[PDB]
Amino acid sequence: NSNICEVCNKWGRLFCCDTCPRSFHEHCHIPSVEANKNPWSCIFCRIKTIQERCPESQSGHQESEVLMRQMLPEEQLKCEFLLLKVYCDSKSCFFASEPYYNREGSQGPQKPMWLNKVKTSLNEQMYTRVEGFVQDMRLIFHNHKEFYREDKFTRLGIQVQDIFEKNFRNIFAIQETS
Ligand SMILES: [Zn+2]
Ligand SMILES: [Zn+2]
Ligand SMILES: [Zn+2]
Repeated sequence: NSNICEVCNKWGRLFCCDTCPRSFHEHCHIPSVEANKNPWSCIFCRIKTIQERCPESQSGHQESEVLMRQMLPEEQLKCEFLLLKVYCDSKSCFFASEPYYNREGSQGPQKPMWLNKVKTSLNEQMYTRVEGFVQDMRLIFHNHKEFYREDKFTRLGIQVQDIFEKNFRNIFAIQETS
């Protein structure tokens, strides 16, 4: 097994996957690492199992169809994984905790959003469809773009949103287009 957390790349109190070599801090894994369960399989293993049980699940899909899916256990897991993939980028630190807005020439967003809030919402099963989760995620980056205007700090929103969007397309097998 790895000696660093797969998500934050730091050592510490790590839990090890029994079916692959990754390791996780307790609250870096999503959902949080489960109390008992030997063997334990991490979210990367559980996602790979889904694909292996249903190979045709990798054929291309339309985004509009994916967004209307109900949050049944397999969609729930996919959204948790996608969230996790965003936390794996170090620039997600800018979007993890609750922001505040006091900048000359800008007004704060009407509906603030941040990654820990989405994490909690997922955990408390507050999304009924994929669309709910995806809307909140995109809201994070949109609010950032709008608030930071022409400051070059806006680019952080672009970069982290690109990580989201690529992983979204991969995890939900969205039909490739030009
Ligand atoms: Zn970690
Ligand atoms: Zn694993
Ligand atoms: Zn099948």
